[PDB]
Amino acid sequence: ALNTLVKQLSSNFGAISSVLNDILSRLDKVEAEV
Amino acid sequence: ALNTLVKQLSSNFGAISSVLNDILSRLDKVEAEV
Amino acid sequence: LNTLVKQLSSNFGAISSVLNDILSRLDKVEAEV
Repeated sequence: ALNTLVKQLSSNFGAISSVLNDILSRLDKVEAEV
Repeated sequence: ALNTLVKQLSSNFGAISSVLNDILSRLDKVEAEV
Repeated sequence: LNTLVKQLSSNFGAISSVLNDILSRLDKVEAEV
């Protein structure tokens, strides 16, 4: 159903944001060490 | 309605592509320094 | 909503693939600094 899809999408995008933020923070730290 | 959802999704996916591209670009550069 | 769901599945699969490649590459650089 539509409402279920929308909830799934919010969870997916939330997880993607989390993973991207972790990557960005780690990449910042590596860049600072070169 | 559906049109609103599709526009929101399109915007979300565009932002994710932009961020991924920036990360890939930055990773390429760091890999060259280590 | 079959068409949209199929498109979304494809997009999310591609994102997971790209994220995995990034995480692998990031792990290696962290080990090399």
